[PDB]
Amino acid sequence: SLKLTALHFYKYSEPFKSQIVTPKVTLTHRDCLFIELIDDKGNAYFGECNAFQTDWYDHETIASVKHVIEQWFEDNRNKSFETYEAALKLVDSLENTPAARATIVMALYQMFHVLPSFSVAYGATASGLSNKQLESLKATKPTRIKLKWTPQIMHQIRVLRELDFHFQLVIDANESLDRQDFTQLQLLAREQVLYIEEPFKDISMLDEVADGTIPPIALDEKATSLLDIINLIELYNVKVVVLKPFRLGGIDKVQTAIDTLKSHGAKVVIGGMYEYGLSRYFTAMLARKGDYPGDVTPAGYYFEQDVVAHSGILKEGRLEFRPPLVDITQLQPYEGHHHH
Repeated sequence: SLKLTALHFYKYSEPFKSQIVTPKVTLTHRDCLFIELIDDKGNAYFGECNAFQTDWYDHETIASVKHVIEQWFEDNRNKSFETYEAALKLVDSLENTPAARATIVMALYQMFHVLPSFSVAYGATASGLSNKQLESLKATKPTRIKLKWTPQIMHQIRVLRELDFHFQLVIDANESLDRQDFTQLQLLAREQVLYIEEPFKDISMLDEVADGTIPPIALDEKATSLLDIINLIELYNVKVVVLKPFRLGGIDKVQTAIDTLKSHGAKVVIGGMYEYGLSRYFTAMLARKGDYPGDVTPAGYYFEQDVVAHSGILKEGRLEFRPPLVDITQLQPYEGHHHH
């Protein structure tokens, strides 16, 4: 029954194997804040933060999170806390900063739990369709494949279905559709789509066609807390919820949300976002509790070198996880200037 005793901030940065284009920015490096908490018994526990260099995705940043954790440590260092529950009640006040909260929870979780070894069913996302891409998916043989929405989606579907194995088909629609698209969406109901993520930026568009007509809908970016989820599930015919730990504010909130929505009839999927192998482990850990394969991407898919080596190694259509051990040599500290 322990006190917290030291805090080191670290920073890490790696090339993406391919560049990522987002609306506001192109990504070449995954910049990432790591923390390390040390108890009075001499033990080191690491947390990985999902925040980015700049505020393009979210109001929280690597610099903003570092400040919030810094100040949480000062308010809470050399406090005795007995249980995991007691430890978590010290990050109640961080609820309005879920990325900072999740980073700490990742560390705190490890202080009170043994870390299983396990495998999860591989859910692939397809970036665009090409001939190297398809021969990759022949090799990997995933149980689910995810497609981005394009005007050319129907064609992309048929192109995909030419692989010789069965898989589940998900569409990510990225909040971009309109009464443009009703014809396309209703025709898609015949195409065995497991779910479509976030078709509309405005959720109320959903009762403008009488449900059963289009494929099952999923929440993703609108899954901002367990409240907002249950509200939307009741008000609209949504059957799938995508849960990300950085959005809800930690592992604990995700675990709560899994349990609640297991009874509540909605299917549940767990996901991450350009994670290193520490965060990936915890995400996957939660993902095996979901009804469908998670947005968890294999080791060596984004990054040649990781801070946790081969966290999520793909073998026979499944991703393999052992307890995450941080290569402290790969990390550099926060405050300095470093070659990598």
